[PDB]
Amino acid sequence: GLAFGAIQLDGDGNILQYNADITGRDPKQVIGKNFFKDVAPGTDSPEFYGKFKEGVASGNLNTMFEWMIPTSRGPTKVKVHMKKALSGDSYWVFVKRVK
Amino acid sequence: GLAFGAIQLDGDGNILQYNADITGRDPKQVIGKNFFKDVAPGTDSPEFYGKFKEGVASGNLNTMFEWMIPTSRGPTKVKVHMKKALSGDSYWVFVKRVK
Repeated sequence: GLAFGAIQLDGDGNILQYNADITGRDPKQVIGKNFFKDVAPGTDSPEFYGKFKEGVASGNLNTMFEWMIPTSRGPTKVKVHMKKALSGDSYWVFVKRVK
Repeated sequence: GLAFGAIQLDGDGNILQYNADITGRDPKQVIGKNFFKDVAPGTDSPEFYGKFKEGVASGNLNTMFEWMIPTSRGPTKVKVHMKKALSGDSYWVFVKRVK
């Protein structure tokens, strides 16, 4: 069988999206990028990325903390929950605004 | 506003999928990979990748050709149409089985 019916590529040939029933979509164009180092660089620190690596390495990631997003108009507090997925080898980061 | 509600990461912190209304999904886990060099290496040749680079470089990609997929049970012929997207800077590869 054919894996894809239509594949969307950038000018370098890298896959953006595809149709196969099955669709790959990435409206923010972040899939494959590193969350800590590329997409949300404020998280690239021992207080966030550090806790992620610890939980991955221990095999038991389940940590919750508050996080400040500095802005031009003052910091915004969010609640972060990082947790290993219940099925398979992957991890979820949940972000919710506090109050 | 918050860009993501839930982000799925691999053990290295690379983004697999996300929820934001907006969802990023990649069931084949190929977004961000190179179509010609990683995902479909048989296309990494002047007869396919070469035509893609030509059309991207010329600014007018619109080429159609037949392509053979060797298998353990004999080759399968497909029809390939590569075309620049009508809106924005991206390119579509369409693959259809011949007859």
